[PDB]
Amino acid sequence: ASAIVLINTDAGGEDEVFERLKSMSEVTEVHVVYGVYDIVVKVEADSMDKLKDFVTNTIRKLPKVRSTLTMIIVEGKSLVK
Amino acid sequence: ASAIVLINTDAGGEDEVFERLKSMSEVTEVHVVYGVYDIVVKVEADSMDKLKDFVTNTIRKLPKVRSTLTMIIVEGKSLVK
Amino acid sequence: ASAIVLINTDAGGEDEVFERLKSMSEVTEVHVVYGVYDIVVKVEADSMDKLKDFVTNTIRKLPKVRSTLTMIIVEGKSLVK
Amino acid sequence: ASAIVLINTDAGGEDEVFERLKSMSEVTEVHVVYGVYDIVVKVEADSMDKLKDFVTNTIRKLPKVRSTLTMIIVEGKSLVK
Amino acid sequence: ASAIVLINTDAGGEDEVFERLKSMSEVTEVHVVYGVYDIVVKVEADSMDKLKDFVTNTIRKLPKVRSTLTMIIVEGKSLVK
Amino acid sequence: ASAIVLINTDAGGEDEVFERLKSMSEVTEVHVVYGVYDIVVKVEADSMDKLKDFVTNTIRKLPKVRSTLTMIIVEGKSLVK
Amino acid sequence: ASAIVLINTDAGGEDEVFERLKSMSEVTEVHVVYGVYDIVVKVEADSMDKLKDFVTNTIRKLPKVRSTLTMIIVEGKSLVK
Amino acid sequence: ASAIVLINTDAGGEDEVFERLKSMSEVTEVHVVYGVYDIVVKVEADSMDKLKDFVTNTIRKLPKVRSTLTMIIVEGKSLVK
Ligand SMILES: CC[C@H](C)[C@H](N)C(=O)O
Ligand SMILES: CC[C@H](C)[C@H](N)C(=O)O
Ligand SMILES: CC[C@H](C)[C@H](N)C(=O)O
Ligand SMILES: CC[C@H](C)[C@H](N)C(=O)O
Ligand SMILES: CC[C@H](C)[C@H](N)C(=O)O
Ligand SMILES: CC[C@H](C)[C@H](N)C(=O)O
Ligand SMILES: CC[C@H](C)[C@H](N)C(=O)O
Ligand SMILES: CC[C@H](C)[C@H](N)C(=O)O
Repeated sequence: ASAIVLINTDAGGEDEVFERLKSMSEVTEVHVVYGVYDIVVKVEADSMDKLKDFVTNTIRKLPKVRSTLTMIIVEGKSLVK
Repeated sequence: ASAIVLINTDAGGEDEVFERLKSMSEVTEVHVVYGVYDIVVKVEADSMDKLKDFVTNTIRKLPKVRSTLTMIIVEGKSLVK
Repeated sequence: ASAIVLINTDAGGEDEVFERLKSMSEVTEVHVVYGVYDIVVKVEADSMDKLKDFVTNTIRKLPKVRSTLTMIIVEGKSLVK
Repeated sequence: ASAIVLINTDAGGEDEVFERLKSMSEVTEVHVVYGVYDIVVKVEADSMDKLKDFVTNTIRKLPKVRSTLTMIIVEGKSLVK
Repeated sequence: ASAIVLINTDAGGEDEVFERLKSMSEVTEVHVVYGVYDIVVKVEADSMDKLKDFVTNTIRKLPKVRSTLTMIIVEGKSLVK
Repeated sequence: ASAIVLINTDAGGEDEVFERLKSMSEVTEVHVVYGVYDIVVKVEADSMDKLKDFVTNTIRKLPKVRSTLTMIIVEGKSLVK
Repeated sequence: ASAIVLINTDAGGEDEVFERLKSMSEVTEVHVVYGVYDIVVKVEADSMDKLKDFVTNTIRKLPKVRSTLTMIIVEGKSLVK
Repeated sequence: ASAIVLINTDAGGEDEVFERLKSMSEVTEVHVVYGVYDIVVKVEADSMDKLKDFVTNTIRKLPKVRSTLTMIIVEGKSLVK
């Protein structure tokens, strides 16, 4: 299961969150960004349940995460060169 | 220069736009997604001027692209495993 | 009176809120969802006043409810097969 | 495969879109609504590919459909009474 | 039945739409405004069905209306001094 | 000086905020509403400074007021019947 | 009268719009930008009527302007070093 | 490096935040505004790294700053008369 998750942090907590994210195997990329969202992660998990558990029970429970917006990727419309 | 671009298309045009983007050398990854955005692209250009020229004169002049939201990725806070 | 309520939760609270909602008689359906909203609920109440009281005094007083967006359904433009 | 799709129509086209939506078998419920969205549909498709195809090539190609926001429902966190 | 409708217009059409709205009996007040919305209107109709018909068939069929967001007012939580 | 202010409260505090708002002389009308906003107020102040001060130091300091969106009404494009 | 106006253009029309904006005396600054808006202008006009006329009758009528969001600046809370 | 930052504060904190920002040498202009954002700041830093460090460790660690939206200004599409 694949998704891109847009994260907003508490004001000023973006670097600390990025640091946490780096260590997790399900996070295949992570970037802090300018604009309306603060961090963009690509998440690859073994199943849709494991994606859900990861989003709800890890990412959304990390210190200083405020909100997440998970964009489920369409199977067959996804390319990483 | 690196950025993630959140694209909205005209309703129904997402597959057409996807296929256009995939063949562009500045586009390193592209995904159709469920939610408030339709396509997520990661763009890598040689310079910020070349990123601007790519976003404005290629991506945003594609048929059926309605809007774009470019998130400039912060140098030194960007990991692809 | 009937409505669909889009709920946002505090980060990580969406399963808990989902569980509280599921057991309430006015809730005819409830779903955790990916994207900009966390929980969608269909509410059926005997009147508009009881809809009001349910939204404000039950839904919006649940722990870890951050926001709600109640969409009143139009009488005569509503089908459940 | 199940989703709740939030639709905006071109101004004034909501009743016509509603009537088109109601006769589709993948649409198990459809409601015109007050607020920032115009119609709410629950879609039940046999698979995630059939969901994508119904969203992109049916819903998003209907006349007067301006935008959609598909919310993928979380398996195991979904109840219709 | 009563509501406040937030209207967005096509760029440059807000004075024209304002003028069409002003003369209609269901409109009890109307204002062009700065910000994310263009026009605020208070609507008072004899019933919820007539509210519906007014929003969809008058407001949303006005030339240069792009979008509307109708906020139904809660009975018993409404004061005009 | 006239404005329409859209208020969001902390979840569940809308009735308490409404009662506080209704006794203020600068508030000429106040309504709790369904949708993305929770309360709508029209504010009439003697001047733009008095508007600012009432928005910042009264409304935005009320307990359970989370955010406001003040829409400055355009002089000459405003009618209350 | 002072304001900052956030402009969204038709996809790809941002440079052409920026070029138009440069020539107008009421526009004291203009910038194209990455993210959810496309151009940021500072507008200084002689009065609130002249601000309104400029926004509605010039900026919002320019080719390829799609939307504008005008943020009225608070007198006494405005500094340009 | 140049950017315009759209700031939201805790309700009522806008004047406090304004006064904090005004004295910072990276802040070249600052305005409190009516609407969906509360403060607009223009930031000029010597480098993109210094912009990031300024946004994350100064602006977004100010008391009562709730969120920020940094719009990176496009080099060569930026005029201050
Ligand atoms: C460093 C950027 C931060 C996190 C935020 N997204 C902003 O645009 O202000
Ligand atoms: C499980 C998904 C959570 C609730 C949130 N809606 C997201 O998209 O990240
Ligand atoms: C009938 C309601 C329409 C479709 C729209 N959602 C509004 O709130 O104005
Ligand atoms: C196939 C998904 C489409 C593109 C849209 N983003 C939606 O959620 O409805
Ligand atoms: C006159 C204002 C126009 C209508 C728009 N609401 C803006 O803020 O730019
Ligand atoms: C009673 C309605 C509340 C305040 C909120 N606006 C909602 O739509 O859920
Ligand atoms: C004084 C204005 C405040 C900061 C807010 N932006 C509002 O519009 O309500
Ligand atoms: C050049 C940037 C354009 C205009 C747009 N704001 C974007 O972020 O895609």
